[PDB]
Amino acid sequence: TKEMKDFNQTFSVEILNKSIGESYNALLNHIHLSPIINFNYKASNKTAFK
Amino acid sequence: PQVMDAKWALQGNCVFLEHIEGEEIKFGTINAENGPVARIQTYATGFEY
Repeated sequence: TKEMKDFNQTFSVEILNKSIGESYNALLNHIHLSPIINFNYKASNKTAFK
Repeated sequence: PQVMDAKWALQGNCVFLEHIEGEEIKFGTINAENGPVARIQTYATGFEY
């Protein structure tokens, strides 16, 4: 609400943009690294601790 | 003209109500008023000599 932005001293659109940016960067990391993690690796790829 | 024509004009109506946290504001209303009508007569006199 306009009242929440206008009356609340600490609230601002800057923190909302900060949250958007943080979640966006985390989304990019997830999109571009979860295919690597969630893949069902065959025995050919996998290497034991040995 | 023989008889004049009434003036017309529109007017908006609104009242400022208290708007507590996130409620719906009630709209206003428009209305029109018209003026009166006036007319003009004729008069004449003369002489013969």
